[PDB]
Amino acid sequence: DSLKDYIETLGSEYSTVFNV
Amino acid sequence: SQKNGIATLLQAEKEAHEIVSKARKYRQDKLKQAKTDAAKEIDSYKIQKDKELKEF
Amino acid sequence: MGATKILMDSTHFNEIRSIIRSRSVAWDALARSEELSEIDASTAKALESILVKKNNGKTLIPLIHLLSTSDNEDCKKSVQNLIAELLSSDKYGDDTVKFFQEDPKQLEQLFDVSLKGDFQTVLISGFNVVSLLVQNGLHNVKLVEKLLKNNNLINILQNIEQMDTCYVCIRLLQELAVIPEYRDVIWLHEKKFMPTLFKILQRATDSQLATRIVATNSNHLGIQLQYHSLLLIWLLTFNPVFANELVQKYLSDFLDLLKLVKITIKEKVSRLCISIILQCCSTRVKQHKKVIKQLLLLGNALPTVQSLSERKYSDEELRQDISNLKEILENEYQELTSFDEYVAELDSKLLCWSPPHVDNGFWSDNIDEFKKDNYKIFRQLIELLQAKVRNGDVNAKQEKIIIQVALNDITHVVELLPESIDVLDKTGGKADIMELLNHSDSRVKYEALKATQAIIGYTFK
Amino acid sequence: LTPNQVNDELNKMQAFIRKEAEEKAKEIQLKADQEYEIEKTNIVRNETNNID
Amino acid sequence: VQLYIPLEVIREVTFLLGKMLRRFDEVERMVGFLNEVVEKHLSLENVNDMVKEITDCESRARQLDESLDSLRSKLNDLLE
Repeated sequence: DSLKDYIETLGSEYSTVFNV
Repeated sequence: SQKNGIATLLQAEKEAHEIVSKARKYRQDKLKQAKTDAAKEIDSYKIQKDKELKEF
Repeated sequence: MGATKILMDSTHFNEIRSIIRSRSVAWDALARSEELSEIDASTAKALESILVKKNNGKTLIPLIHLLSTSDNEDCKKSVQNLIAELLSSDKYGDDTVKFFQEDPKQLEQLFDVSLKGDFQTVLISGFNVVSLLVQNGLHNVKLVEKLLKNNNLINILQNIEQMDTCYVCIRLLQELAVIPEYRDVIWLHEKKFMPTLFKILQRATDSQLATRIVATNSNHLGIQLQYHSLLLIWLLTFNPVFANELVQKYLSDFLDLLKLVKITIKEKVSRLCISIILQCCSTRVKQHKKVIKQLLLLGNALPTVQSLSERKYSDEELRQDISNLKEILENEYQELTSFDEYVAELDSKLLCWSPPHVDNGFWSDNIDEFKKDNYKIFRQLIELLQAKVRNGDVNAKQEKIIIQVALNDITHVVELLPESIDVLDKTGGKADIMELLNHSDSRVKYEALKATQAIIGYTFK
Repeated sequence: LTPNQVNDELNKMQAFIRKEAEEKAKEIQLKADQEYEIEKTNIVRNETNNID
Repeated sequence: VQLYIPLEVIREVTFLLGKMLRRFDEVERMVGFLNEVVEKHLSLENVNDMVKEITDCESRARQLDESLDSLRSKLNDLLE
């Protein structure tokens, strides 16, 4: 919930991938 | 839309590069155009010189 | 065709469309009481119906008719907007665009309707004229020159405290600048728009990015405003003469570009700042040696560039500009003869630190050369340091610059050769240095302490 | 958070990434107008000196 | 877990995870020298312009300390 909100609020449309 | 959108943002990064690369290759074409239309301006300037030589 | 694709999806332009569309002006009534004829009103109505749905440029001529004949700003803005909407869309109004373009007459007629009433009016019209000029099937310099000379379009452009006005205006100018021929006429009217373009850029530097304002920050609206201004600039500067002329007039404002690069992360703002400098530093440009000195010295260009080289930006092109600019500034100063530079500064009496003027090597080579009457040139320098302090006082801007430089030069020479010690004593410079410790400003007492320590070391070990 | 909030964040982002590339693309071919005159002008001049 | 951080958002994600190199070894040594002289008597640009005022002040402090102890030695060479 913190990594998802932070990469979207700054623009820069290349999302991260968080696997387990 | 979380797991659809990430795939969409992934696609935009490849398309982003591609727009830039297509403009970087357009540029390269412009350079050849400069050498082509200049090659033509010299032999049209030759006959310009041959025109005022056959007049003299 | 769909003419120009800019100013259709643009946000400031959309804000202006809301005001026009909000309002509903009935043609039918105006036409009936007379201000226009039934045929012009029938066409205008039918025109709305084409745009919203389905399948003319045949419709073009009565709208041109209406615009001219009426004086009423509200109907004319609604007619002009509808014409703009079609012109840009390739889903609605491909045929429209062709109709201007074939016959130059309806463009000159469209130019007529420019410079009329409200500020919104002048934008819309200006947008349509500019769309046909940049299509390569027609061009006229006179339109662009003429539109530039006027009061109303430049007044709208001058204001920057309404985002909408500036945004459109800088874009109209700049779009036209892409085509090589306009660059020459646009430059004639420069002195009017150009300080304002600089004001937006400066304004961005002062307001912190750590916040968000909605006027110009790190958000999309601001990013475009900066970009547009820099792009308009870059375009004129491509011509070799213009670029030399830009540096000499706009010098203060020009130096500010370095600053933009630093505060932004935006690869749009930064690439262009560095690039515009690179063009002016070029070999092609007349008097490039002068501009390079001015930039490096005053604007701190060399130190700023060197720092940049470590912290490069993702895009390659940005990197290329940082590297190429870095090389010219540095190369240029060192590659001039050491003896030349030293003699040139001392004689004219104007002294400033420079890349090879502070190097240990510069002095090492030049010591021997000085000798002509027991190091006559060095002696003249000590004489200059002595002169400045006594005459005209000290802590006056000019005289203070020279002292720090004169004192840097004398330390290196003295530390190098032990015979210099006699020269300080004979001339009487040795005493002058003791006073300089006492004379105000940190750089002055700093330089005096270094000047003293070099002398002491040879007298008493 | 919610599917609406991420969607909004999505339209703004792919817009910035894409717009920025298109604006950079313009800058590359703005520079190509400068190099077209410059090489063409050099190349022509060198030969026209020899032609004269 | 396994993350995948792109190069566009890399410093921001790393500084986020922090709240949830020979260069800065050298600058650590210079800050240590500034800490010894007193005892003896963020974005990438915002770090890049403050490392400049670390270096530009370390240089003048080192040369002014080395022009002070070597002058104290010359003072004691005359007092002896």
